[PDB]
Order: sequence, then structure tokens, then C-alpha cells
Amino acid sequence: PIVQVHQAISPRTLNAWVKVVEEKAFSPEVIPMFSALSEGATPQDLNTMLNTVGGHQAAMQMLKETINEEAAEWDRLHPVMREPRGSDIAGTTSTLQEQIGWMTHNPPIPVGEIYKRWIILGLNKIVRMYS
Ligand SMILES: CCN1C(=O)[C@H](c2cc(O)cc(-c3cccnc3)c2)C(=O)N(c2ccccc2)c2cc(C(F)(F)F)ccc21
Ligand SMILES: O=C(O)c1ccc(-c2ccc3c(c2)nc(-c2cn[nH]c2-c2cccc(Cl)c2)n3CCCn2ccnc2)cc1
Repeated sequence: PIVQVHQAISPRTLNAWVKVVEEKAFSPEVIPMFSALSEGATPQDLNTMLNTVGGHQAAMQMLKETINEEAAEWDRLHPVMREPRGSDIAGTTSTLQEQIGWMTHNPPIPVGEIYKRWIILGLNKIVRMYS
């Protein structure tokens, strides 16, 4: 996350989270916990976390599809320092430096916060699917 500059979530925190998500798989109480954990997150942070958490293969694919759908919608709503496109917000086509750039620009585009809402949309769809 960006702190008072960028620093990775600590390994101890991420590894503990992996176990929490496993124990609480597919339950909605994970969602607010995700929001708390990812305070200040860049898209790079978020992808490291998602990749570390891993989990259920079909669920991961559904999350990915949801993200891609939201990135497409972002491009429709906000066609394009350069401005980020959907894939930049998802951290696919952007660097960590670029993400920090947008997040701290005057005025800013909070690419981490935007990506978080896409991830949360996916997590909610997953909750319903496995309920
Ligand atoms: C989408 C992929 N994914 C999993 O497959 C998780 C998972 C992890 C795991 O270690 C085991 C399972 C699992 C599920 C069912 C059977 N056996 C194992 C699922 C899991 O259950 N959820 C999940 C939890 C609650 C609600 C919705 C989804 C999350 C959560 C996140 C995060 F961090 F962003 F919140 C990231 C990936 C992720
Ligand atoms: O959902 C959300 O949370 C959400 C949704 C949208 C936005 C958003 C989107 C585009 C935005 C924006 C804010 N602020 C500006 C904006 C306004 N002036 N300069 C910029 C800007 C230019 C380049 C890089 C960055 Cl970093 C900012 N633009 C660029 C608009 C086009 N423009 C205006 C001036 N130059 C280019 C922020 C948050």
C-alpha cells in the first residue's frame, strides 16, 4: 500500500490472511475484512494478494471475468500524465510506479479504490453462487 511511498503488505499479514480466507471461504464476512486489509492498496498490491490467496479455480475465473467486464465498462465511461484505461486500473497493463502516479496526481484517480470495487463485485457474485 501507499503509506507515509509504497511498501508491500507484510508477509506475515498476507500469509495469515490466506488462512483466514480459507477458513471463511465464500462467506460474506470476508468482504469487509478485504476492505480493511486493502486500505491504501495499489492494483499491484491487490494482485499480489489475490494471487497469494489463490483458492477455488472456478471462483478465481469468475472473479477474473468480473474484473474484465468492469474494465470494459470503465473504458466505455471514461475513454482515454496519461490517463488510465480499464486494464491499467486492474494492474495488468500498468506499472506500480504508474499506479502510484495516478493515485497521487493533482487531481487524482484512485485506481486502487476503483479496482477494489470491481473485486468486491466479483466477491459478492461468488458469495451468491456458492450459497
Ligand atoms: C475468488 C477466489 N477466492 C477463493 O476461491 C477463496 C478461497 C480460498 C481458499 O483457500 C479455499 C477456498 C475453497 C472454497 C471451497 C472449497 N474449498 C476451498 C476458497 C474464497 O473463498 N474467496 C472468497 C471468500 C468470501 C467471499 C467470496 C470469495 C476469495 C477471497 C478473496 C479476497 F481476499 F479478495 F477476499 C480472494 C480470492 C478468493
Ligand atoms: O469511481 C471513481 O472512484 C472515480 C471515477 C473517475 C475518476 C476520474 C476519472 C478521470 C479523471 C479524474 C477522475 N480526474 C481527472 C483530471 C482532471 N484534470 N486532470 C485530470 C487528470 C489527468 C491525467 C491524469 C490524472 Cl491521474 C488526472 N480525470 C481525467 C479526465 C480527462 N481529463 C481532464 C483533464 N485532462 C484529462 C476518479 C474516481
